[PDB]
Amino acid sequence: TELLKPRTLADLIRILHELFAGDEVNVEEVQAVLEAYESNPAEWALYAKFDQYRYTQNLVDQGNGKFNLMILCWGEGHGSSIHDHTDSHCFLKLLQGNLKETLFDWPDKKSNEMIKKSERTLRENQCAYINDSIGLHRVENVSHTEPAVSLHLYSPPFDTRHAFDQRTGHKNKVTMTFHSKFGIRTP
Repeated sequence: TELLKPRTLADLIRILHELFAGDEVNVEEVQAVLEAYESNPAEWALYAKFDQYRYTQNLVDQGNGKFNLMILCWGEGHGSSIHDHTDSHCFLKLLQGNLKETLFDWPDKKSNEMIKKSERTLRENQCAYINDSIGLHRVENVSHTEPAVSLHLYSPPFDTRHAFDQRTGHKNKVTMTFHSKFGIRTP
């Protein structure tokens, strides 16, 4: 349980494998180690594959089945749907740029607009945490000039989640589509 500063991305991944070797996770320790990793673009450029039209999800490591570790690349103006996290822990560390995270309450079975609970800006090298008991969220790169790159860890891994219509609260089941896996484009 001795958390050292990850010297590299490879080191971070090794430490994460040790942290998830049990059956339950220490959320605060995982968040601390992710925040302590100093983003170094040389180490993660292989995974930072952008698309012109929307954010991409690039698988880095499958954590021996305990977690999905992925890098998301947000072009200028790119944002996500309002999403849940399928009963998983979700960590979001900024590797480059800034992202706006907006929190929503779970909807009531009445078709109403979903009203924001709070919003915050995530800055380079910060690590944020969310799960379904905190609420739903949308993530957006509101910059006109700067792409954003984030490192996400989800445990347990999930292949599907829900997207929520902000105007009505109605939800749709959606499949996680990976732009690449282990540095290899996967159309």
